[PDB]
Amino acid sequence: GGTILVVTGTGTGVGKTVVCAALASAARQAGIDVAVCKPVQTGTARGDDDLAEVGRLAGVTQLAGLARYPQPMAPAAAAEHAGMALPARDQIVRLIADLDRPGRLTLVEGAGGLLVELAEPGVTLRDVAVDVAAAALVVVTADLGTLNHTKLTLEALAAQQVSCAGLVIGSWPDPPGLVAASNRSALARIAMVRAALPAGAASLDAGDFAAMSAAAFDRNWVAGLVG
Amino acid sequence: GGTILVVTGTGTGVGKTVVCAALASAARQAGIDVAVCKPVQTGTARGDDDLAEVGRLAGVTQLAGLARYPQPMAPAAAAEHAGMALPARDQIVRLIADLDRPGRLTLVEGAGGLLVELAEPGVTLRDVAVDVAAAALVVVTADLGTLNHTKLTLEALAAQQVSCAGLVIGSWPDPPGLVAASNRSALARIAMVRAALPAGAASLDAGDFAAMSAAAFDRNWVAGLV
Ligand SMILES: Nc1ccn([C@H]2C[C@H](O)[C@@H](CO)O2)c(=O)n1
Ligand SMILES: Nc1ccn([C@H]2C[C@H](O)[C@@H](CO)O2)c(=O)n1
Repeated sequence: GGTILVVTGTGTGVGKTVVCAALASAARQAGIDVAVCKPVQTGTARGDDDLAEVGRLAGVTQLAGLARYPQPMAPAAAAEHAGMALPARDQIVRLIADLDRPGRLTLVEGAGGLLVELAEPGVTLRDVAVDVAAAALVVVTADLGTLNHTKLTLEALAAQQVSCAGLVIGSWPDPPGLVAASNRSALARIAMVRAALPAGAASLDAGDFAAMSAAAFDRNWVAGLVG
Repeated sequence: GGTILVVTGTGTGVGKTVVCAALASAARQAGIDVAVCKPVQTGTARGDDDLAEVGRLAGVTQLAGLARYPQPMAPAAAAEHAGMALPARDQIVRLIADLDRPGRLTLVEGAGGLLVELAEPGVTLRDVAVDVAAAALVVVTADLGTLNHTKLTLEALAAQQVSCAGLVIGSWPDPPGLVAASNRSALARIAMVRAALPAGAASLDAGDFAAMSAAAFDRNWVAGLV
């Protein structure tokens, strides 16, 4: 098959959706075919739709969803509130496998955190990554407390032998404060920092976003993602 | 000896120092001798030297610390920026052991989160918890993302066989809201929820904070700590 990458965050609201789009844009521009998969989407009643956002910002059209829940809560609670159930583990793995093919980069966007329950019982994005032999791209902040959260996530990945594809600082302030710069240097000693996306990237139009995305990642790294 | 109990958070700003104070205040009202050790703290020239806050709210007098950095950063970064190394694993552990005595609950308050580098090289509060044979009490939010962070912390505790003495919701909002109501229930399915402390408790005077604290914890669990 191709290259499957799960995109997860140290926490909720760290810019993970925008990272998926930036990476998708950079990969499309290197001539890589990109599919983006969101197995579990919550907060639809509030208008949350990360697949749609990825399409808006990066012009990706191969966008695969599965479970959508109205309330902006953790999937287990959002499902319970709507009188629905969570998807089965193999339903998630099947959705990803249908997209996977040679020369394609498939991004699997988690639902707010590596150990959030996506399927019963206690099945997480980490178990999914094991099933489909995916590495994990970890989206992080530059603020106080990021080093603990990142190290917590990276330890959890290694515990099931899920390779870490690297870190992305989801939102990098201009200008960088004293705390941010120090945290960035510390983040780079823990794992590779593939990119630090400028804040407000979600406001750029299709041209500026594509340009932002192209400059943000190392070309050699993106091209090296799929044969 | 007595009971050594580390108090760690899932992040910064979750109410951990207020929780340390509340447990101390509850344990004091149960007739238990309490010491609070915060080996390293940061962001002092910014907001509160945390040992003093525990004294103010809880009246603890055995307050032990080794290092204070003014920058609001994790210890390693604050010490890097200061040009002044962290304490050593040995002094942190010896400091704590020398506080430990029968009939005494010694609370050890981490700086930030469990895997924050506390003493060089790369010694974390998790390491310290092993060397002093202490269980870990985990302070968590009720907000979105607490289940991820709690599960991650409990996994990091178990990976070095550090027992978990339960969870405290550091700040319980009013009114709760849908997520917080849900997370409180979900948290109880991962571990024992020892207490949920009302938001704004840091502003209480000593008598009100002591009343809150006695009501917040189960008397039987507190008394059983020692
Ligand atoms: N580089 C970034 C990262 C995030 N965001 C926005 C998008 C979301 O609305 C919120 C994080 O979820 O912040 C942005 O504009 N630019
Ligand atoms: N139950 C609580 C927990 C925390 N805080 C305060 C203490 C700190 O000032 C801030 C949390 O970092 O909020 C509070 O007032 N009541």
